[PDB]
Amino acid sequence: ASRLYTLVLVLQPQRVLLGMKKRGFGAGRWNGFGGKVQEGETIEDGARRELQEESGLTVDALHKVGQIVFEFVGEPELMDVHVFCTDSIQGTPVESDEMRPCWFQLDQIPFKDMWPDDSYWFPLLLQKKKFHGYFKFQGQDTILDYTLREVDTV
Ligand SMILES: Cc1cc(-c2ccco2)c2oc(N)nc2c1
Repeated sequence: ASRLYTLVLVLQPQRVLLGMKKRGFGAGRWNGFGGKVQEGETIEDGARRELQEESGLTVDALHKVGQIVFEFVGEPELMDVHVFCTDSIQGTPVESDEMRPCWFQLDQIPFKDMWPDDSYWFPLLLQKKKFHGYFKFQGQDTILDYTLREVDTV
């Protein structure tokens, strides 16, 4: 009962790019860039497309860094989120009516205004670790339970 999604973090040695979504799912939080994977598209090509569509950047190499399954209690469909990072981009982030991108220094990551799971796995991403996670939410603000482990391959 799972649907594929991508999430891409643009992570340079001293800063990370995040976007504030204006509407829809996740509005009002900072997050990486991503969305649903399409019919006939690989997960990685989906990740590249969503980065490009939502941020305006052009990405060359993407690196798999994690997989997180999200459950919302009562909702049948699980979100199977494939997480990628890149430090090899072209262009400048573009603010649109849907998305406002902003660079953050690594010691000023805005965890209080991000999805609450990010506090758990972002520190792993920043230390170049790979991970498998599962988070069970009740509504959008409450983590009921979770698992998170480091892995050598995603
Ligand atoms: C429930 C949930 C979903 C997503 C998501 C959907 C599509 C891409 O990511 C999240 O992203 C983060 N950082 N927490 C998240 C929680």
